Amino acid sequence: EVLFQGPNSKLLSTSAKRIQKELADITLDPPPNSSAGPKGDNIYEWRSTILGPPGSVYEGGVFFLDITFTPEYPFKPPKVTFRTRIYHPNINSQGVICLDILKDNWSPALTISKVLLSISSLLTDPNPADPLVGSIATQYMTNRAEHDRMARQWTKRYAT
Amino acid sequence: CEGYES
Repeated sequence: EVLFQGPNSKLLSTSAKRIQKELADITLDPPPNSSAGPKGDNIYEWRSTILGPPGSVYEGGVFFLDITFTPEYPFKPPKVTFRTRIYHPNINSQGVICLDILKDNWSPALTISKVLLSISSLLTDPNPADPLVGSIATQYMTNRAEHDRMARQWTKRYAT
Repeated sequence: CEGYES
């Protein structure tokens, strides 16, 4: 009935303070082609829209992301996942992303705007050295033209 | 990364 709609931590102070500061900055100064904010009452659960970067095979696509913070933020990275289906060697069928700053390169200096810029950069420059879909990372290296035809077809079919 | 798929 009465539900706190968030995490039972002992210290929500550091996380919530930093999250409201990030919310305000990203509404003032959103990254190019990107948007992000809380879904509802829980400032630890955001939603993001990303347009496929111009010049990329994802161009004209509209991609939605789920962003979940924990009470350890900014010392632990947020969890970020595509909801839109996407054809990309570093993003798996459930939208899990293989990006350095979302695991071992995370730094308290990084903000959620930066995560979105990097995600945009990862869309225009896949990282086949750390693949999350083997056939797609393989096709990206051996048959690039077929990889682009598929990423374009998937953008048109799933991201509109 | 966790979540690898062929």
